[PDB]
Amino acid sequence: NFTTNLNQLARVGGIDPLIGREKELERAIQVLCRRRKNNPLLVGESGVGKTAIAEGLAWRIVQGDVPEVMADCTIYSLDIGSLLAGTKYRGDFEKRFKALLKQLEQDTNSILFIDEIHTIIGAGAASGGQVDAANLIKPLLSSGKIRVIGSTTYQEFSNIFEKDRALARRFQKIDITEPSIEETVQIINGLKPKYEAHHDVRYTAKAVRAAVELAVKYINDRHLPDKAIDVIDEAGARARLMPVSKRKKTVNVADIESVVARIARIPEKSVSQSDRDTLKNLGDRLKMLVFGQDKAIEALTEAIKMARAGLGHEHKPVGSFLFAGPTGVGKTEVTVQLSKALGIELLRFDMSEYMERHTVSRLIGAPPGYVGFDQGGLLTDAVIKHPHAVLLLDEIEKAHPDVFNILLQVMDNGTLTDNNGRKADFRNVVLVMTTNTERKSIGLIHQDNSTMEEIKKIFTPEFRNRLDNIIWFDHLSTDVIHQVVDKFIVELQVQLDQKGVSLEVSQEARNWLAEKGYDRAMGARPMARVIQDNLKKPLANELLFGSLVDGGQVTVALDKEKNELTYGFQS
Amino acid sequence: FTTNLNQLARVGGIDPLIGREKELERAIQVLCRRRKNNPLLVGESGVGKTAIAEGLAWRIVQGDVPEVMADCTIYSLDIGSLLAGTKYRGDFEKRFKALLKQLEQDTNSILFIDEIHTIIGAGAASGGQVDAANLIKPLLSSGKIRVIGSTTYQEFSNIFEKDRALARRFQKIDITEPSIEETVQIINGLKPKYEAHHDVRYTAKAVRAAVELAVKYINDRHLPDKAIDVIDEAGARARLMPVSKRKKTVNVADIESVVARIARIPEKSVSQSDRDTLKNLGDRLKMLVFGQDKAIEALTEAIKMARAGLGHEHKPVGSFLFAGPTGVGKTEVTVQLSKALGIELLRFDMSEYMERHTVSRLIGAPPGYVGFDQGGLLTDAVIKHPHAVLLLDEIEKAHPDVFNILLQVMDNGTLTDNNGRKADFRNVVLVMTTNAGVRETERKSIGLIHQDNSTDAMEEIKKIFTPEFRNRLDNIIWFDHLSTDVIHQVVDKFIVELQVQLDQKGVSLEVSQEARNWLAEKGYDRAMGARPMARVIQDNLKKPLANELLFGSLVDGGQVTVALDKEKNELTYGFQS
Amino acid sequence: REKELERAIQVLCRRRKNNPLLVGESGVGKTAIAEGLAWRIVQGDVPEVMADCTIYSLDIGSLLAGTKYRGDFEKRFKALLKQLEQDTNSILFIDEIHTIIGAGANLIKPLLSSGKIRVIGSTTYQEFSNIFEKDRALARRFQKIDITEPSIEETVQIINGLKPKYEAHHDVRYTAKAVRAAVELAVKYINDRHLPDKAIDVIDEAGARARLMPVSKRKKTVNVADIESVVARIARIPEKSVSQSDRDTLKNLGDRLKMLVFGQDKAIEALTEAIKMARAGLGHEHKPVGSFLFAGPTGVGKTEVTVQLSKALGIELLRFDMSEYMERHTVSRLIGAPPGYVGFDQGGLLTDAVIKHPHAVLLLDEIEKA
Amino acid sequence: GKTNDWLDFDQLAEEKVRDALKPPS
Ligand SMILES: Nc1ncnc2c1ncn2[C@@H]1O[C@H](COP(=O)(O)OP(=O)(O)OP(O)(O)=S)[C@@H](O)[C@H]1O
Ligand SMILES: Nc1ncnc2c1ncn2[C@@H]1O[C@H](COP(=O)(O)OP(=O)(O)OP(O)(O)=S)[C@@H](O)[C@H]1O
Ligand SMILES: Nc1ncnc2c1ncn2[C@@H]1O[C@H](COP(=O)(O)OP(=O)(O)OP(O)(O)=S)[C@@H](O)[C@H]1O
Ligand SMILES: Nc1ncnc2c1ncn2[C@@H]1O[C@H](COP(=O)(O)OP(=O)(O)O)[C@@H](O)[C@H]1O
Ligand SMILES: Nc1ncnc2c1ncn2[C@@H]1O[C@H](COP(=O)(O)OP(=O)(O)O)[C@@H](O)[C@H]1O
Ligand SMILES: Nc1ncnc2c1ncn2[C@@H]1O[C@H](COP(=O)(O)OP(=O)(O)O)[C@@H](O)[C@H]1O
Ligand SMILES: [Mg+2]
Ligand SMILES: [Mg+2]
Ligand SMILES: [Mg+2]
Ligand SMILES: [Mg+2]
Ligand SMILES: [Mg+2]
Repeated sequence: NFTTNLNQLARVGGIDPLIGREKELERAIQVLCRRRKNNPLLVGESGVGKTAIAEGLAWRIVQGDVPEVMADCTIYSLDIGSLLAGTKYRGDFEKRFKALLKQLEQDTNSILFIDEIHTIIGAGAASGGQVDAANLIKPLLSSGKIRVIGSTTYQEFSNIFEKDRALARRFQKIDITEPSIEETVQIINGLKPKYEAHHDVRYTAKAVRAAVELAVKYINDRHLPDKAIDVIDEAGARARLMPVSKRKKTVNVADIESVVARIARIPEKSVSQSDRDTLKNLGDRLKMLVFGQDKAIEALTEAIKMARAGLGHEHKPVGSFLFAGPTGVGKTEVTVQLSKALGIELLRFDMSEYMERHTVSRLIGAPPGYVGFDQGGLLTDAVIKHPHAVLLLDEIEKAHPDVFNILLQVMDNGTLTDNNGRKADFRNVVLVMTTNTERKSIGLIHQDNSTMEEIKKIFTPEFRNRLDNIIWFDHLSTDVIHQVVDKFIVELQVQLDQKGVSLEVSQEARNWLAEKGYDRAMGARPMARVIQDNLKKPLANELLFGSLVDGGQVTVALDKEKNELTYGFQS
Repeated sequence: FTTNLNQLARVGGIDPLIGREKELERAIQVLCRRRKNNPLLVGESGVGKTAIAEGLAWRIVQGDVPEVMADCTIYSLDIGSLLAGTKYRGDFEKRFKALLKQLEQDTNSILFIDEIHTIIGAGAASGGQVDAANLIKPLLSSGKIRVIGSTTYQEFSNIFEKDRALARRFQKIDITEPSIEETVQIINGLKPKYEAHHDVRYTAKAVRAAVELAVKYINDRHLPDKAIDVIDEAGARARLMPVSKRKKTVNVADIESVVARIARIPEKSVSQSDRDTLKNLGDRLKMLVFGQDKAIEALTEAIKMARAGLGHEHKPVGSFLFAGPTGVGKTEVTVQLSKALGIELLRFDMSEYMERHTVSRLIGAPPGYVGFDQGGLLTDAVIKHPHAVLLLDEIEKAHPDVFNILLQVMDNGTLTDNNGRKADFRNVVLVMTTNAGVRETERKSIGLIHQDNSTDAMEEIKKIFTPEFRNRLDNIIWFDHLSTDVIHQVVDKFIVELQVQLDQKGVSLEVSQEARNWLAEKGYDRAMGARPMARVIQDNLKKPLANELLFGSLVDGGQVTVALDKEKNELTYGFQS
Repeated sequence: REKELERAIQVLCRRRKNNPLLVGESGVGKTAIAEGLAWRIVQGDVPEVMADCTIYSLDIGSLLAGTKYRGDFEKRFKALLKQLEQDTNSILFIDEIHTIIGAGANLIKPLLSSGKIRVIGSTTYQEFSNIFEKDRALARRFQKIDITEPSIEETVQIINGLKPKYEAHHDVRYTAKAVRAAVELAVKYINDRHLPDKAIDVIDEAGARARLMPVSKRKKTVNVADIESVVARIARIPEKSVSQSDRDTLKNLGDRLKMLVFGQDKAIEALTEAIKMARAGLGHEHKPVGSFLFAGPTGVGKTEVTVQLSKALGIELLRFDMSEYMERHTVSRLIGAPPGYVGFDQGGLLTDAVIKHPHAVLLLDEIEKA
Repeated sequence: GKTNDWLDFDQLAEEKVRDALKPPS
């Protein structure tokens, strides 16, 4: 059972020098210089440089910048796959594990570095609940002169470690602090010449800072030390492959945007100088998909640009808004189009189902020891999955008062805590609250049910005061309604163009559809259903029976007396 | 030992690559990286994972690949050759490391490894005696030679992404089946080889129609796996079926016969079968199930509008809610709807998913759960039959979380599984049955005159089901109550079954027309439909006959005369020898 | 099997994946499909492309008898494969291919990849799913074929072909009506088994039963009564022509149950009528004899009638106290423990009890508490 | 109010094996 050597590798190559870990290195050295219980335990997280500390110690000894008492030591990295190989044998693990220790006794100054200690030290050969998993090393660690550098995550530390008190006392925890962007900027600088020599490229200072800053802003799943190098590594490969006779050896910020976007699974949102083009004409391109409530577009687009300019607050979301207008105006349409414009996902929730007292926990999750804990909360889960999406909450006024408190904490601090101990980042989510009857007037003679002080009455000042700006939506004007129905006719036209037909429909047909489709209270919600049956169903049957399969010509005819939409078919 | 696939491309034995251009750039991207430079292709079998590696060697010969890796000669290894000579003591390990030493001296090459899960899976894979998992780690850690692998979503999840060493060495690539149009081009490339082998000639429409139809009737493998086999099989079947006067010419009719045999159907498949089955969908369905003329007609119109294509391709073909009481033949039309359209049936009783935890089971439970090993029932069922019909009875009892998964299908037509595969719903129709409203409709009021008109049972539908969910639904089909004429046919159906069982014993059964009417009112309950008709027949008809059969005149097939008594208004049974 | 055999020949002629895999359920005639192929070669009905092609049936047991000190396994396979390959027309046939793939390694993977030699493999749907799907290399070369069941009329011909062997061994004569009865009766009642296997089991059993009754040679002719007896015995359907000895129990089941339990006559009538109905044959063939929910005041004979019913009918009472199964996890006891867990050794209490006593009354006391 | 759920914990059976060898000669 051979074990990889970390000093032989560093003397030939393949071991990258560790930078900026003076404090952690000194602690590991100090721990390894102890007489008893000299077994460091590099407790960290995923993506942080845990193995780097261990491999850094190897290049330090080779170079010689180590205390003479701690010199001449050879760090050995055992192959877990080798020891764990072989099964259904009474002594395979014992022979392999005790062979490594025996071959290590010959070198009384050698150090052992076991990566992923929890895998082999949690259950080595725990067949049928055997208790031999970690009992072999325990006497060796406390008494034996053999040292065992362990590296595990913080979560695994709690799940397995600290429960076996005997094993925990024989290990010295070494806490990692997840270095900040500034610390990571110096780390990538030292590694810049190494990557530049392999890819024969050059990285600009702007690109280095942009890559680390963009990864933390968008790549939340991975940690900063490893993910940042991933972007730099990928940009070098892409900077070399994409050029065709251009010979663009330099690596500008542009290449960084491409790789981060692709690895983040987003539609080009994480790009520099590209958003400014859309921000310049965000309202213009939005006005082509929405008709009316133009004043609302100005309030929404300015706040978005205000937040994107980097002048907002760090402990608050990009912007909290309370869209207020009668039902059907199109606040949801503005949001469903804003997300596609800004290249962000869309989160849609309805507070109608969260009006009970026990249903509020469905957003943040049930407390531990109660029903609903395992899956968690849909709100915090969706936010963690898409921290850049747009949050839409329909009919917020119906929500229970406890739910308002949850939103208050979000708008005040910009973060929520999941029932599993996670932290839902809200600093990059556009919070959108929509606020607004079907039953006829209860009177002898029916009457109109159409409906600044209204919001103050239905919303406490503490909630209103936390909003960035309350955008108002104007009632759909009669002239505007003619524009809205045109979008459905042209939408069907492009859909029908794929089949090969052209609808002759003119404003005469839209006249009846307008009043029938649009309602003052329901708004334009029945409008979609109108085309679904009146315009789509009749053409569908004839189009498929064979008359218009190989190219078709259709038309519309509305008779005053019939008060219905007739159709004409040709081919 | 190893085979230099790169050399084969220079020789010209390898074939050109048709498609998968985007995937090829990703492989080149990873290889140029200093770290995490080992590509990993994870996909289902038949997607053509190995085609990408084979094609990669071909492009280097052309020189389009960057000159940085032009000199690189991609190699390949087969575990079969390595596994040989098992009797020798560690020859498998001894000869594998020797190969690396040869490759290390060159220090410039890539090594394709088909079914890499086996090498890393030292005993994890079924019948695995390989111990090369540890062997690869030294070469990969040094980084002198890159490796390209191949695995599936099942193995990748259970094995890959767990070991940190593999996570920082192999990069996940999402190989996906190509477009239908792309599949046609691939067949065109291999035309001279396949045609020359069988000395046959098939037209463009034959291979084109084959891919569009093979997907419908075949599910065991991906798109460009059966298609390459179907044309091969068609040429082989054509070569040998004629004893003489060989019909080398291949037309659309010939491919229809071979696919029918493997499909195990009685020639119903056709190139435009969908258009033919849709026109005669209404008339061929009403005959099978009596009644529900208004509901059946509405359902047929919805499927026609969807197939027309004037909508959203991502949305499912149809979302229908079969409202109304049970026992009105709602499940029957669903059963016959699939049989008419030549598709399978996937019945799921949602009454067993009345808890929040069970909801996760549908899309895959967390590790260590019984459902997790099996996988998501909804996703696995759809993958096994992407054209069948989904039936979810008693949706009003299901947890509100279940609606969330259904929303993703009706809004996106795709449900990501924990394994990572994406389900296809654009060709699946979902039909839900609910009894909500019937209880309220039959709720007699507190008054002298019963409020006979209590059909305003839509509020309950809206109350139980959130507006968001029902909003997407196309139409809430309301099933009517069977008329006395239909009920009479149902009684005859149960009577015929009884007569058939009785005929095996030599016993006839005569039932008057008036007696049947008595069973109609008692057998059919407005709140329960015609479901109690099977129980009333057992209690009113089978019980008296059983006593006479065991000990009586009916011991050996004598006679039966069932007649209703007008004075008592009760069924009377006459027994004769 | 003219359509099933056609599938094998066409795939064999294919340039690639020329390895027919006859995947079918147990007792479906999978070996007959390949055994029948050899017959047609001599007759010459097979297409000329594959005419004059030898078929070799490999014996796993013969090759497994390794005499050499661990060198026989590889030497036997290596020499055997070359003998079949040099001819270039032989199409090897391996029944129960799953055994060869499993360690006992195979060393036949290079041969399969080259495709120079065609090998036919038979395997059950169970084993095919467990191992062949995992190894894409092995299952890629093999093209899964589907064999579900033969036609009803064709089965009668197969029985006639095999009838002389059974008649000679049992010294009995099977009437044409009896054979048709067995096929029709067996398929209708024994749903779990398949038409080819069960059809020959009843025929073999029917002959033994007739010969065994008389000490001397007699009862040569076999009547449909025996076929009904053996098919009913395996299917467990209540046999017709009930004996007068058993016509007293059912006749006096209510009177006996009324003496032990007084009152609540409706409960006794429902139970006795359902039991009598089942014996008559006018009962569901896919549902229990009777599902009855007994509710009422305390001490009204709800449990007593069930216990006495078992005693009167002389069948074991599988009494289960549902109060124990309050929790969902307790369901494992009834359905069964998982295959790999610690309790896998213990079987399902409900499943094992029902298997041990198929006709036993099942009493689920206090079902609501479950 | 609320319902306090209970999480059952499963136990898995894993057993070691020993090999009785046969001398070749
Ligand atoms: N001003 C508009 N311009 C374009 N399309 C519109 C407009 N208003 C409504 N629509 C269309 O009508 C559809 C249905 O309206 P909804 O989006 O459901 O309304 P809503 O969000 O409930 O209304 P409020 O007033 O925002 S609560 C939208 O999705 C659009 O397709
Ligand atoms: N088409 C057929 N022609 C002739 N005999 C047939 C045919 N189909 C089935 N049989 C008979 O079925 C029997 C053969 O069964 P086998 O195929 O050997 O069963 P098997 O595959 O070994 O069964 P298991 O359960 O899978 S081990 C013989 O009695 C055959 O004569
Ligand atoms: N109808 C009855 N005729 C004769 N003995 C009876 C009758 N009902 C109850 N007993 C007697 O009362 C005792 C209990 O009867 P069981 O039928 O076991 O009660 P049970 O119906 O299970 O009770 P609970 O309280 O409803 S669970 C025994 O001694 C029975 O013999
Ligand atoms: N401080 C650092 N200096 C240099 N490289 C670092 C540093 N922190 C992390 N890395 C790099 O992180 C990469 C991947 O993570 P690694 O350091 O192996 O830790 P882990 O095994 O915990 O993921 C290594 O290639 C290593 O060079
Ligand atoms: N894009 C493609 N270009 C060329 N050949 C392809 C393509 N996709 C599939 N094929 C061919 O179809 C078959 C696909 O087999 P494949 O899925 O690679 O097998 P496996 O899953 O065992 O690796 C091969 O014959 C392959 O050459
Ligand atoms: N319109 C109908 N035409 C023919 N048979 C019908 C019709 N409606 C109901 N039935 C029959 O009545 C019964 C309806 O209840 P069933 O579907 O058996 O209930 P469940 O789904 O609860 O098992 C079935 O036997 C069904 O075939
Ligand atoms: Mg590491
Ligand atoms: Mg391949
Ligand atoms: Mg029904
Ligand atoms: Mg056999
Ligand atoms: Mg009791």
